[PDB]
Amino acid sequence: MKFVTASYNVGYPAYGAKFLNNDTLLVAGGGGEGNNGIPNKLTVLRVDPTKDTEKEQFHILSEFALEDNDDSPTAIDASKGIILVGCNENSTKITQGKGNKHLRKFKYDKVNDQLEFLTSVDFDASTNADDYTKLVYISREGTVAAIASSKVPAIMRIIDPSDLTEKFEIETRGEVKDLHFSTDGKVVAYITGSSLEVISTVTGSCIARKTDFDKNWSLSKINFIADDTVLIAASLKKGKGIVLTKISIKSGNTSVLRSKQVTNRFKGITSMDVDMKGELAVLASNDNSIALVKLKDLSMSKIFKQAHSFAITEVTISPDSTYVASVSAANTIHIIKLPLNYAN
Ligand SMILES: [K+]
Ligand SMILES: [K+]
Repeated sequence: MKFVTASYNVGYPAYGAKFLNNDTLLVAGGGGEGNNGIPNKLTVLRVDPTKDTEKEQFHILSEFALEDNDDSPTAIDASKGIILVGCNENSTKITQGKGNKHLRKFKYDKVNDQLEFLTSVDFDASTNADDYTKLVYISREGTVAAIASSKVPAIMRIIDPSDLTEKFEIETRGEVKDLHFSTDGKVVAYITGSSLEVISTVTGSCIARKTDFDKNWSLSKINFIADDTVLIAASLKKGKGIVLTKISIKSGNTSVLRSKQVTNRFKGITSMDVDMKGELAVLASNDNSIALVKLKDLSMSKIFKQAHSFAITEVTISPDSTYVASVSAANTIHIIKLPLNYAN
């Protein structure tokens, strides 16, 4: 079975990507703070991998130049017009205590193809330039968001993405590997390497947790796939493989619905996304593959080998499930076009 694919070098190491609509892709990344002449940017592209030339396949609509001597962005998300970007200021500034407005709010003006900076905030008050914003997610309705820094033990901050105010701070036990919101925004679930923690975004209260996973599993990624159901991807510590598990969440309780080792071909994964329909998952592996997983069967149906040269940093599915995009620190964007209703 053949898939239409296309690739493009965006000109800088890419660390984040998100579809803004069915064919418009936001990419973020950069050369970092050094005097290397490699910019730090947000780029909005219209994608159509069926066109004849790379410039037609990847049509640049807008670019926003971040500071040349800013760090490169590390994480982004977008919902309901709000774009949130995690990006450190210059390291000297951070270390001196001048402030680090590391969570930034942008919008993209569709009518005009213009990106605009709106506001930014220093949430962490960090003076350690080695710490960065590892996770940024916004809920589907766009009224709550969560961020988490790279520092361990991690703090997860639940925030209002309209004005960048903090709702509350969650002091977690150790490293936060990933997090995701329920579609109604009322619940946030996060994972450490060995546990699932489920928290109310309304009260900050604990809803449920699970710590009794197989001792050979290192939890890696989490996404909601139905109202009260999460998909967790884990890697094997000893041996090689990826396990996917579906877990329902109740007040005070969780239940494992279904679990399957979907492959022994990958040691780890760098990124995962699930489509709006909850039918398709996409994985990026440590060895630079993109994999398609049909969730109804938990079956890995296709692997694209060497989709990027190294360091796939994010994979994202368009809202209509037509396109899978991935980006990498090797400066490339890879697009796969999927058949209608593929995940069935
Ligand atoms: K630079
Ligand atoms: K996630």
